Amino acid sequence: KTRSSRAGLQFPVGRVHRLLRKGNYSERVGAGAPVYLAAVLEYLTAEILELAGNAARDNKKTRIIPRHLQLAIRNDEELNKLLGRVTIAQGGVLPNIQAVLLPK
Amino acid sequence: RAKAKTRSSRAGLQFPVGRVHRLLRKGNYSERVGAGAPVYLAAVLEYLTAEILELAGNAARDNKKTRIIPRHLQLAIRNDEELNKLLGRVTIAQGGVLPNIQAVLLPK
Amino acid sequence: SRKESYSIYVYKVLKQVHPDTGISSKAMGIMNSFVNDIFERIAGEASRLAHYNKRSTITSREIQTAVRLLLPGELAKHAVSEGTKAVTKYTSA
Amino acid sequence: RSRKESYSIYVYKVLKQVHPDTGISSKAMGIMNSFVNDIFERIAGEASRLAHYNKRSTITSREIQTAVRLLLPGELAKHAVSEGTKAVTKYTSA
Amino acid sequence: KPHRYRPGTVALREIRRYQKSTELLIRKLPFQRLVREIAQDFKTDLRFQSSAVMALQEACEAYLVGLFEDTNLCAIHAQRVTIMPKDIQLARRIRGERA
Amino acid sequence: PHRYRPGTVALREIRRYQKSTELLIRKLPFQRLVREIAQDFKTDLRFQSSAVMALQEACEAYLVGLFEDTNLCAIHAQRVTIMPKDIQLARRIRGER
Amino acid sequence: RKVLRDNIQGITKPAIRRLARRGGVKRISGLIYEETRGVLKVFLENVIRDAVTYTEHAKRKTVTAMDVVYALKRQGRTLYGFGG
Amino acid sequence: NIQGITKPAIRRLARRGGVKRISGLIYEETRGVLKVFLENVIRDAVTYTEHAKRKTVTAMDVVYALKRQGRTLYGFGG
DNA sequence: TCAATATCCACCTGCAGATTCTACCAAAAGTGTATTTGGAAACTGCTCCATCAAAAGGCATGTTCAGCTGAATTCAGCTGAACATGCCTTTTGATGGAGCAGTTTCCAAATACACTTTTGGTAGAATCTGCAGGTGGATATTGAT
DNA sequence: ATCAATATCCACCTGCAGATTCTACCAAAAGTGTATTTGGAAACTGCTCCATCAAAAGGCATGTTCAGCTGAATTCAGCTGAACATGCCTTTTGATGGAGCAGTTTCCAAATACACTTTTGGTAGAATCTGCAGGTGGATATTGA
Ligand SMILES: [Cl-]
Ligand SMILES: [Cl-]
Ligand SMILES: [Cl-]
Ligand SMILES: [Cl-]
Ligand SMILES: [Mn+2]
Ligand SMILES: [Mn+2]
Ligand SMILES: [Mn+2]
Ligand SMILES: [Mn+2]
Ligand SMILES: [Mn+2]
Ligand SMILES: [Mn+2]
Ligand SMILES: [Mn+2]
Ligand SMILES: [Mn+2]
Ligand SMILES: [Mn+2]
Repeated sequence: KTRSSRAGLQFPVGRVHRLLRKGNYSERVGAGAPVYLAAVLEYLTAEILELAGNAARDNKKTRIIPRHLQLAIRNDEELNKLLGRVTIAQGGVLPNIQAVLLPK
Repeated sequence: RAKAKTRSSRAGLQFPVGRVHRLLRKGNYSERVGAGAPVYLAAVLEYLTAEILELAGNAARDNKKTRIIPRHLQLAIRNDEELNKLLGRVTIAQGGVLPNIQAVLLPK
Repeated sequence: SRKESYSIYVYKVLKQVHPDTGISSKAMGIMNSFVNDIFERIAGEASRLAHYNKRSTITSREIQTAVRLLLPGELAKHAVSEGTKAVTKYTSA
Repeated sequence: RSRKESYSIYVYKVLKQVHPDTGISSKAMGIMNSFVNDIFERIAGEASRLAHYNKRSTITSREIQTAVRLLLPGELAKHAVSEGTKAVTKYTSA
Repeated sequence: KPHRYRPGTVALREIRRYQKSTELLIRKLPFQRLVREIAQDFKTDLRFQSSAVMALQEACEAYLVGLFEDTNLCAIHAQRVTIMPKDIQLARRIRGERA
Repeated sequence: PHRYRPGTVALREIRRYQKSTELLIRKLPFQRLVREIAQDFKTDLRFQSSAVMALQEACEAYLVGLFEDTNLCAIHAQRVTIMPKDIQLARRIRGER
Repeated sequence: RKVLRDNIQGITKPAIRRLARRGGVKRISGLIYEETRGVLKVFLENVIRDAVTYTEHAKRKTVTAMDVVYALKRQGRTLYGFGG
Repeated sequence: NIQGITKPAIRRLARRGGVKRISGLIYEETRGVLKVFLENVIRDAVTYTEHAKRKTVTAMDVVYALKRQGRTLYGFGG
């Protein structure tokens, strides 16, 4: 009978609501706001896990580590833009060497 | 009943303590707002506008004008290291830029 | 005492997309940071939106406009659909 | 009738204090108003965060002070802190 | 004679002149049409307060001027005095405006 | 009597380091620099070990990001060697200077 | 109402030279003018897009100067002088 | 102490940065930038420490510092 | 080309640091039951925002011409890269003790409410008045010679 | 080193757009009296942070070539600046109609405030595994000759 199952979500609508009310964002919080926000947070999370999972698989591993979250994000145009000013600790960088620097 | 004293005069300030207190309560910054908060914030704000008006008034003087205009505000902000940093990502409409020509571009 | 995080939820979502894939502790920390950051950005923008329009309450409408302003193109479209979908399914049964 | 506030009156009083002989164009006053509103927001915003990270529900002069040290560079901070402190100790002296 | 200033002399006089003033450098009506065109492609039937169009022009010009200063530093850095598209690109790249 | 040509090993290291994620600065020396700088702001401070690690992570990602922009600036000057003037230019355009 | 087309060409070679001058530029390559227009275009679309989004959210048909100011603030391009 | 940040370690950073050839002067220049970077972040962190009346710099203090310096870092509490 | 010196790339293997999977139990999250109050309709004053009309000259557009700047080419120092060689800080681990981030209750001091009463500020409405042009001779500045 | 062609530079005027005072009317600060709540003190408690060795073990600090990159020199072809002739189209003024922003006024959903009831996470252990870190062997990628 939780709000998440009602909205058909895995993310916690109840907590998102409580976090919104106690964060000093507005005097009042509509009932739909935490549902919407929760769904949005869940979707973005699935999107990243999906691509990081693939990055893991392609590395011949079944456990997602930071490197993979970095490879998934930097190799995706939109995720890269959204997290342009964020650093993933222990993520390292994408292999990339300027052409001019190659031998011959 | 009692002599009406503004919080500003009690604080020895030109800036509006009452107004600032209200703006704090109504901006959803926190559940509660202490009595000293609006006094301290009105003073900092007053100190900062005094500092830029001092420098802008002088830029006005140098250009032989008695009226401070936007350009005067720009010259004062950009010629002052700290204000320039504080407002480093701000743009002053009608302010233009500081005269500055890279040396290499001059006739040898 | 108690320190709450999104770990249990990120994990449940992990199983949906990759039933056989796991996740290290450090990577889980990254995901937690991510959820908190995006949560703050959306909430922060929704907060301004309502203030600009002199409204005291944040509704799904402010969350939707905030998502539109914060997420790049395709991500916004999908996010917006995922959200109105959850609100309708919640207002029904 | 529609009516809107601004810090114009106060900016003007302060202007007369530092430059008795100097006026200010309305366009310049507009910029001064954006400035005060902007700094008010940065300080309040940083004060809000500070209080939240410390599970405190009240913004006191102590939050405004730490916000000021975080936001303003060197000398400007020192002087602003001094002025704010002096206004508070005075204000509370009844 | 006829009199002719050497190339670069007038350019320098222009820099001193424009760095000395604050008026908008792009014609007003043309810029307003550009704003209306771009806007119309996002949402039809829009109107604009005149100050909204001016806020945009002030912002675009402060932005282009700031970008040319950086572009200029990229040209000088390549030991040139002439800015080229590749200097603008290098500056935008480092400014984080694009990959 | 075998020697690789200059640049060959340099390229090898780029490939190796762009492939890993371990911290490239020695830990103890770093912790020492951190505590020293911190002592000038407030005396007798303690540091959660994770506090020191976050600082090293942030600091090493920043320097790596900076070296990439520095590199683009050296290449722009048609060089292949980074110099102080390249770091200076990148910091100036970033608005850090 | 008449159709709006090619107005980006309203940003002329001379207007762009002037902007470069204020920016301290002495010599300009012939290809700078088309690059500049493209860059200005991208800058203007992004700001317009955000400004119009604030307009719609308020259910207005008129973009206000404040809509533009909030849009510029969002993009780390704070503008003083037009309210707010 | 800053001399403890060594030539070879700075080389490694440069390599991950995609740099092939390094000038002799880069080492001291790099230390100066690293010092300014550390000074700015630590100063901000300690200000959060002192505000919370603590004598221990926490990862959260560092995370909040980095966040306001526009260097958001993921994985240490935010 | 050849020959050989180090570099990578595999497939396989076994320990072990983490990652999982268990079993509770107090803080949320979900219900029910009354207020409370946004902030949507519903007009509807009355700002401005489109939209000409018309004239005028500031500027955009093209074109000619050739100064001098951006490439291209060509070296010659030397500065960095690649390499052993030698030793010394950094790393790895437990103690072991102690400074000190959390809770634990007090409650006095500071805040958040309700009117109830005063005014400091914000619209227009008159009163000023800096200068934005407009015109001239210094003063330079440039560029030819 | 001297002008001649032009481009500032600095004062001196003078009537307006555009500041600067003027008054009324509130919207909203200021009192007072109460009802709450916040968040400091004084007293512990485990946590987890420094010291302290205590050795090895890479990893760093040094000199020794010398490969090949950067910086310094020319040398043009032709791009891009300066100057001009033309006449287009942005600017500057002035209404005018009417789209559409803001006001006031109601007035239900929809949200907040309050006890209760029930359920879900977070936490301190107990039970396994995904690969890290080696191995040995087999082509690679580099280079010298
Ligand atoms: Cl809602
Ligand atoms: Cl206070
Ligand atoms: Cl180019
Ligand atoms: Cl250099
Ligand atoms: Mn169109
Ligand atoms: Mn109401
Ligand atoms: Mn023509
Ligand atoms: Mn020629
Ligand atoms: Mn040249
Ligand atoms: Mn004049
Ligand atoms: Mn109508
Ligand atoms: Mn459970
Ligand atoms: Mn392996």
